[PDB]
Amino acid sequence: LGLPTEAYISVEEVHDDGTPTSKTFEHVTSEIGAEEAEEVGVEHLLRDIKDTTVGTLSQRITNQV
Amino acid sequence: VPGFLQQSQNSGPGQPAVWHRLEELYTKKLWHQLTLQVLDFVQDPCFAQGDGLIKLYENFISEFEHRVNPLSLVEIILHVVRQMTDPNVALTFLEKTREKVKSSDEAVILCKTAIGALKLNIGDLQVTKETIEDVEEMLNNLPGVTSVHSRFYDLSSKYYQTIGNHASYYKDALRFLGCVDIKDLPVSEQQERAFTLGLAGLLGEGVFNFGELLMHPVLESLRNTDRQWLIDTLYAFNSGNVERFQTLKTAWGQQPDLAANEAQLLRKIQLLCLMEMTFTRPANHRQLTFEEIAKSAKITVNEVELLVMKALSVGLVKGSIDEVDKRVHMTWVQPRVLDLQQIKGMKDRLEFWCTDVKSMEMLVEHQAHDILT
Amino acid sequence: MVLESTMVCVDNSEYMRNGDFLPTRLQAQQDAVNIVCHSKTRSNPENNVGLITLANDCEVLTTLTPDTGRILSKLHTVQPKGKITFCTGIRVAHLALKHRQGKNHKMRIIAFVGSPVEDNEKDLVKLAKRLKKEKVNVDIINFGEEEVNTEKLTAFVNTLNGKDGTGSHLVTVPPGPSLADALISSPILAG
Repeated sequence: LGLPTEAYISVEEVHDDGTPTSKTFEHVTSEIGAEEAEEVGVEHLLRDIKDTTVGTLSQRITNQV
Repeated sequence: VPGFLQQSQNSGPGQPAVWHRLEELYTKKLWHQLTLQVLDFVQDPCFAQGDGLIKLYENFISEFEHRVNPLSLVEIILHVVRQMTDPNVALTFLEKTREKVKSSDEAVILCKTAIGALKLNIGDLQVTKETIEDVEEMLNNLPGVTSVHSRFYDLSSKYYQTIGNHASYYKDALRFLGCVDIKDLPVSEQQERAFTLGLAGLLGEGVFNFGELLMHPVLESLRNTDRQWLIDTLYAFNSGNVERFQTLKTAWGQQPDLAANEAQLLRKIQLLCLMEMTFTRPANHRQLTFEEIAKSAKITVNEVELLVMKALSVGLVKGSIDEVDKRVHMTWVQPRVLDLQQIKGMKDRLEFWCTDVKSMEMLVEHQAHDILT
Repeated sequence: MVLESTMVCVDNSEYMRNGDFLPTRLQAQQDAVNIVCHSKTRSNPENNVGLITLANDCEVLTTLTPDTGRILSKLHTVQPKGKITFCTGIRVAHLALKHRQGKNHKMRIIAFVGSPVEDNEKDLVKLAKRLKKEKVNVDIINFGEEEVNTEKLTAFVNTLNGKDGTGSHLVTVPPGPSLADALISSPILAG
């Protein structure tokens, strides 16, 4: 159900708890974008299902549930 | 070349045998296989008084060496300076070595640390502060080498105890533990360095987190029954027990450096009492009355006001004060450590919460079947 | 010739910088490669060379490349510092062969062993074991004056060539300042 794109960036800080060499990734929010040319193909490629009449029906399902 | 060993060969049992092996390594022209044994040559002398004369042999090789590893070289030079003990020219010697070592992996860091040691028992205002801050080359640390990390932090470990600020000592002395130290040091030292670090804990201005030091895997384990007052007091602060602190003063070991700050210490535990008192109360009530706070910290009612502000000023608890019904609201007590049982209880609060969110999911999904897909 | 691809395994250990041969074992190494890479080429006008460091961990400088000058220039700035991890060293060269150019090139890697070697046998046999499974022959060249005859690789090389498996051979050099020169002739000659 979740988004299949996790984007991490390298951040450095050394401490006495984990290990003498400390360097860990920090997460950055990632979302799927869209360009004018790509969107034309992407929506054509689907032609499968769309939340038509995007009103109270999509919100009750696209964000609430 | 060989002449020197002739006069230096009569120095102990088996000494001439070692040199004969050493000479052959020189003949082959390699140095490293001749470089590792020298470290064995520093601990050899019981008095280590004549080992400082090897400089004439190193002088020719060391002057234009640029072939021996500087990290070993700084180790080798620093060992000779031990018995030399005429600092005036050692600095020139130590400065001499520094100018000749600028390898990619900075060995000057060890050389700079040696500078402060030469300035050990002299100067406290700006004698070393200039060096130590400059010594902070650790940008481009590439951590893992850590050979100089132990030395640097040890040197810094002595500055802040000679300036009297028992806060930076905790901040840095902790860094030493966890470095290449890998513990397993002299047991006497191990207990020696736990006492000094622990006392620094309950003497600072911002050191309020007595949950990691108390459970520190290194220090507070070489003190089980030799002097337990320090460990008992640490448990006293972590529990915010003023009563358990006023009845242990009679068992205060090493009273100097801890007895002088009789009000600073009491203001530290006193602050924690209001802390590990909001934690105990469930989030629902959290209505600490003025009297209920003074009794638990041994203050009069007409003074608790300055205590709550002090806690809020540092940023350690959050809330508001209502001096009409004599109440103090608390909304956020700084998180602390929970060993293994309050964490099990934390699991319960997630089970009682995941199941509640689960129910509210199917409720919408069932009563909104038409509006879906 | 025979469409061969060699993946050089350079050494940069800290004890490798002592000049017991002539210009320290850094130029001695650089001259050594020059007399092999060019020798490695000039037979089939489609060959391939890659230099890999045996430093503390995975340190690879140049990948599979027909060019000749890149390796030589890339050899510089290779000042030795640290220990050598042989067991995990060949495998890194091993993968380079797997992800090669047109696979019609015969695969081999020449080793450039040196400053005191570290191994526990047994595992080395497994190290040689796998490589001998997959159409791979390695060429460890004894160098840097390791333990006399290096009787740890001795159990290694024989495994690859075992069962009459003629191929690359172990080559040693006198501890004295014997110039590298064309002394390396066992593999180049016929193996």
